Amino acid sequence: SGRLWCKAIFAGYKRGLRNQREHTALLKIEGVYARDETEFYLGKRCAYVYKAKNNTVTPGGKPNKTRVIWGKVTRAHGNSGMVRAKFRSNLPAKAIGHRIRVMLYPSRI
Amino acid sequence: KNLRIMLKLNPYAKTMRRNTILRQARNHKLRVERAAAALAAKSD
Amino acid sequence: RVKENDQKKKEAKEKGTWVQLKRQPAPPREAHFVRTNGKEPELLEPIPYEFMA
Amino acid sequence: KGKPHCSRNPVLVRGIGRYSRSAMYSRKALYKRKYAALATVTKPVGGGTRVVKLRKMPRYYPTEDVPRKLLSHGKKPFSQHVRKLRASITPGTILIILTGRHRGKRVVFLKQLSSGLLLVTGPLSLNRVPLRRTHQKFVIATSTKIDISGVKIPKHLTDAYFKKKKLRKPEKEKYEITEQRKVDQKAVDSQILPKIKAVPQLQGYLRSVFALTNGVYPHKLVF
Amino acid sequence: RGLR
Amino acid sequence: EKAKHYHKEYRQMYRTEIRMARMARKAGNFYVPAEPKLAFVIRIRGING
Amino acid sequence: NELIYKRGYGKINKKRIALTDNTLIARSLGKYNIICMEDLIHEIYTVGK
Amino acid sequence: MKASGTLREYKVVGRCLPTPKCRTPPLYRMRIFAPNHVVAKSRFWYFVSQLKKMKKSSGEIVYCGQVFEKSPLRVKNFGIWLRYDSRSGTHNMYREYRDLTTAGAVTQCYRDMGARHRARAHSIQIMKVEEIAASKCRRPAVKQFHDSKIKFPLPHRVLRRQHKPRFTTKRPNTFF
RNA sequence: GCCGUCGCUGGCAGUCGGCAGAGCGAGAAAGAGAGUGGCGCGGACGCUACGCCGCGACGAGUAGGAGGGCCGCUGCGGUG
RNA sequence: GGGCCCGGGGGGCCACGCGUCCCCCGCGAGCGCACGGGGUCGGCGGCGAUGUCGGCUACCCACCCGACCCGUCUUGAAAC
RNA sequence: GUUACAGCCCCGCCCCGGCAGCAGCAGCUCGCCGAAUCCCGGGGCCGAGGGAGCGAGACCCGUGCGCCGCGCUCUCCCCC
Ligand SMILES: [Mg+2]
Ligand SMILES: [Mg+2]
Ligand SMILES: [Mg+2]
Ligand SMILES: [Mg+2]
Ligand SMILES: [Mg+2]
Ligand SMILES: [Mg+2]
Ligand SMILES: [Mg+2]
Ligand SMILES: [Mg+2]
Repeated sequence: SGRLWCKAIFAGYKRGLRNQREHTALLKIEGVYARDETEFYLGKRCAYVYKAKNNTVTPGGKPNKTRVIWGKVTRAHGNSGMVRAKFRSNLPAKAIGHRIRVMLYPSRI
Repeated sequence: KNLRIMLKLNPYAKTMRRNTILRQARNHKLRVERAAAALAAKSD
Repeated sequence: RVKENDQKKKEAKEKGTWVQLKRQPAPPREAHFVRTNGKEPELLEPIPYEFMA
Repeated sequence: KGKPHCSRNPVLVRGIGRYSRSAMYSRKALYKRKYAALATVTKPVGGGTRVVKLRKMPRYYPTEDVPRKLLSHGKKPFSQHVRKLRASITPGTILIILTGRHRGKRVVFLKQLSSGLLLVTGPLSLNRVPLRRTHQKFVIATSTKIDISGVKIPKHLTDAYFKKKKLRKPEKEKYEITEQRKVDQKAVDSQILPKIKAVPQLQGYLRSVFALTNGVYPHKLVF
Repeated sequence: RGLR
Repeated sequence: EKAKHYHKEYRQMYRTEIRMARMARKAGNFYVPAEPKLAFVIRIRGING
Repeated sequence: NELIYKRGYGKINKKRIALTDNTLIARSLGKYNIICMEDLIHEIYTVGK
Repeated sequence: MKASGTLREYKVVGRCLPTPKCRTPPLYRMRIFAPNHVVAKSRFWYFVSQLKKMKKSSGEIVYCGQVFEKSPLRVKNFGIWLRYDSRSGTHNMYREYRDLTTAGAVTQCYRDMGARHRARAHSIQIMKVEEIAASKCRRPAVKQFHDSKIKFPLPHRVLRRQHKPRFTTKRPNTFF
């Protein structure tokens, strides 16, 4: 067993300077620091994974405190490897600067 | 972007495209044939 | 123009031809050839500044 | 009635034939191929007979009904969709599974089933993955291949063979490995396994598990 | 007519 | 058939201008093509002020 | 070509109608012998009568 | 004119429109360094207007075409005669450049005239461009490359890949 | 995509059914004309016409004007 | 180059009945696939009775971005 | 000082001296294009509408893949 996802940081939301578009998240991925290295990740699944107080069901498992908001990478962002991600619900602002998981599927290689 | 939509408007588009596909494939073959002849000539 | 129009309208009618009657704005000039007559075009250059004060 | 003949217009591209109308007309010889202009069942009864109505009118009508749909085209059922496959996934290719309990295990691709799902084997003796179906979008195809060109896979290994059989609970109900499945596992494994052992260290590779580690980034490394 |  | 004819017409117009210029150059002269008859205009400014 | 094909809308009965059928052109401009997209492209491109 | 990108040399031929008085007006030519041809024709009408009683309305462009460099693979010294307006006058200058294409030397001129004199390209009128032999050059910066046995190192080679890696264990080396 | 407004002073009385026969969107006026001589008993919804349906464009607003409120309050005649 | 790319002596054609006079020299049948008048599957998986599933808005709390107190006179009000 | 033990530039004749190649997979030495332009692939968002009829017909009461556009096959016979 071992890790099967790439380490990403929830950098912030899509924004100008004084307007915030919370439906899109800007993700920084480890080792991706050019716009041309982001092509592998486009369309990949993203998962903000966290813990809460009340137990919740787990697919293929028994209830625990883990929770996840799913999303996927939609496009690159800027010249330095950032990608825009969209989630089934807008990410909470408390998650900025914290881990976002980037999966290896849907695989295109 | 939609072939059958273009033909409902301009039926002659189908002839034009078929000729292009055939002409371009024919032209590609010659460039390959002309290349092989020169390469073999260089080998000589 | 009315008198000229009517005559052309009348005269052309008996000769079975269609002539233009309506004026038109000046069209873009049509393609043509410029003969050089074996003379190279004169080269022009900007002149130096001079304080002719 | 004549026998069907293969289309005389070879496909140049999708929707365009190789030959024009007049070219096809000559090819089909259309110059000489010219042409010119129950509901009731009667039965006996012990009246003598009755005219029986095959289908009877409804005995109940809902207060409201929905209208019909407008007709569309190109919306085929799943069974009629065309199946695609990545050029990198060729039979004998080693795939890394990304999901399920077997995630991270390197398996051997055998063939694509009629539903587009992939057939893979562990083989069971190397990583404990049996003859199993998997989805191509959820695997990573490596560049490591073995030649299973001479392997005969049973023809009864179809989508219907691998489809889950529903289990009813009123406590639980446990899946049981059928004896046919075990026999099939040895039939396929007994051929693929020797081919695995020809490649040095390959068997150890199939026992190991894939994982991402410090400084290893998927976009950088060849599989 | 000719077509027929 | 109208499209088939316009295709030939467009080709003749395109080839004709090239042929005209080639013969002017051959003779050492200049072929000045016809001033364009058609323009496509695009509005690039808003409606304020 | 690309302008009239991708973004060609007729002004028919003072409405904006996508030119998805040749009949749309023929009914309105047929009296001038413009009856298909190619005739419409030819009239515009060559600045016909 | 905006000296956008590398300029090109254009050969522009124009004349007065023929009239009953002069059925064949004389032809004039100009060397125009511009970004594209649409700009090239515009600047032609600006120069001939300054020299002749002519302008776009009462004249036509007989020929506009790009003049290609004749020896793009050979090093040359260029002399450029130009006049420009400063904040407080007009001046004539002679400058020299070393390049492979005459249009490259002119592009160097605009970037250089902007750098050393804050001269925007709308104030610069390039009068003349000539290829000059090494013996006839005047500028010491150009003459020092006229040395058959020229040699020199590359001291203190600055690190240009300063964010790959952004954080590193070893300090860079500037000596090579 | 959805809401409303404006426009087409747009379409629908044709639900013309076994006293039946299913159309009137179509580039280019005017008739799915009339005649005189040479087995089963069946066939959705609709239409408060102040109703229902379609298509296209559009939508800032103080002072001010107008419309619509199956918005709200109290009492009277009818009605439930 | 243009003349349905004039006339004479390997490759594509939205050529393909014929009686004729002669410039010139009004209905065939079927069947099938679809880049064809706006999406469907005639495709699947997991979990579920005492701790779990769904509940926009609403109650409390947190975070990110935004955010000056209304009415009024006024050219101008968050106005000291 | 003038090709020598390296080379550079210009001019005449050598078919513009001859050969590749040709806005070059020497994947960057310099352009503008596509009736002189086609093929394929990847990611993202979305699915509004809901009776379009077809053919048999007054010797028929069926069937809901129906318009327009583009194809295929059969009503001929051979060969691989
Ligand atoms: Mg402004
Ligand atoms: Mg308003
Ligand atoms: Mg703030
Ligand atoms: Mg504040
Ligand atoms: Mg006040
Ligand atoms: Mg005051
Ligand atoms: Mg106030
Ligand atoms: Mg104050």
